[PDB]
Amino acid sequence: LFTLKDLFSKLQESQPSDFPTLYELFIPIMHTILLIYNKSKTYNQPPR
Amino acid sequence: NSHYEPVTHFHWLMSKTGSECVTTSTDGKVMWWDTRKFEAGPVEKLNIIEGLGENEEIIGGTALEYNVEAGPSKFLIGTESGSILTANKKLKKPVEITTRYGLDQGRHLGPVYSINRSNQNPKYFLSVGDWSCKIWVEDLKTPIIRTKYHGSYLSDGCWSPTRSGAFFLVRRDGWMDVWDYYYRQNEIAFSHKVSDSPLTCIKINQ
Amino acid sequence: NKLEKIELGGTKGKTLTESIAQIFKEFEEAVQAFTSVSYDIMNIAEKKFDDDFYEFRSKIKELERRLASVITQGFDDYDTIYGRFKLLDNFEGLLTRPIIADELEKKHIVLLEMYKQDLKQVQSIFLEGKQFVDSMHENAPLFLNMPPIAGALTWCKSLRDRIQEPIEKLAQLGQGITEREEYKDVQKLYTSI
Amino acid sequence: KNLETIKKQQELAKRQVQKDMGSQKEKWEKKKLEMIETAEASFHENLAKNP
Repeated sequence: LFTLKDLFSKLQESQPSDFPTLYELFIPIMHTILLIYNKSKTYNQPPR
Repeated sequence: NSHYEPVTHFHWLMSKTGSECVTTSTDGKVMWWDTRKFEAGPVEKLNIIEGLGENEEIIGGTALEYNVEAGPSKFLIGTESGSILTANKKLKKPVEITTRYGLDQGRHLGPVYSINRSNQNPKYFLSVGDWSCKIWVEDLKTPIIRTKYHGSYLSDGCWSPTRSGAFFLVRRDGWMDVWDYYYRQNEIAFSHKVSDSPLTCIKINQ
Repeated sequence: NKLEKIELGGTKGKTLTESIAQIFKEFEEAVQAFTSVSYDIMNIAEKKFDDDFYEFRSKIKELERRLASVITQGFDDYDTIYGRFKLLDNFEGLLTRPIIADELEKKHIVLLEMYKQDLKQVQSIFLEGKQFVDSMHENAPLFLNMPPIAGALTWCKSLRDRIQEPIEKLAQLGQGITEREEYKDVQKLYTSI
Repeated sequence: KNLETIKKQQELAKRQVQKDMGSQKEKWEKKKLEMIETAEASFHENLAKNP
């Protein structure tokens, strides 16, 4: 669901601009995933 | 009423019922005179200010170029500094310095001595200044072609009336070299030593 | 595209331009092959485009090789530091990276050698001229008629202006031509004069 | 004539670098990125809270 929100911030894109803003937006999106592994802890297939 | 210092150039304007003479000399002034009526000094007096704007410096003109193809409207003048200024006579206003030649990249190391234009093509005129004479087009501030460098200085260079391609320059080393662009642009067609004494000027018959 | 616009008009003319025109056309012909782009469209999955690129890579090298030859011929033809420098300015944005760049290094040493002759010629002319100016002898270096003491300063300025015109252009050259020992030796000669 | 146009481009080239590139340009971008990261961190905590 968290990844789905991230996907919406990408799926919504009309293929106009985005990269000049998405590149800046990529670092925070990557950071949320880092946080996600720690919160779950017992998450199965983490490497997968 | 005569302009101060020695006369630099004296030419006859052919576009008149009565012959008229235009004189450019070392006081930084340029005057047009009437042979029939000398009267009280020259009819037109112009000072060769350089750079316009608010900075005005008077520089003596060492060369005056006038041609029938160019006509009475355009007069070619070469200053002591090395820049070339064109003055256009107007009925409405007494004198206008319409074009400044080589103000930035065409400035000669030494004062321009001879300014001439090929009889075959009026648009192309070559000015002989210091070590190497240069050729400039009518609407370009910079010189179209710069030819080599020469021993001592070139006192005078004149285009051949019969052939546009070859122009002759006489050096101050007593050596006269003919430049022909029809065959080789890179080197002098031939070099001849007229005399040990320096050659002050060269004139070609028409 | 920039190469087609270039109009050097130096030394030999038209034949050099015709060769340059053919090279520009050659590039257009390559674009027509690549320009048609049947299928392709930069597909990551399709490797057909990569094969076309290699064929296109050879065509650019052929275009660059011809440019190096024409550029080298033009530099020799001008025979003057000012004339050769003007050609470099026209092709300043036309250098094809490493292909053309290797030719440029050879051109830079030759240009430096030419300035050595001008510096020596000015110096030799200066020494002969200097003795006449001091004694105010006839057929002196000062142009036409001018104050003799005032004229010497003006004459010095004309010689000085000729010597320093190349230095501003020389500082323009990239790739550390300054590091070259030959370039440094010429600079020492210029400072002494 | 072509050389003058090429000369004009060089003058423009100095202006493009002076205008487009400024001192500590990256630092200003980094500060904006840090603000976005802090906002994202707050949103992620809220997302974690709903389940």
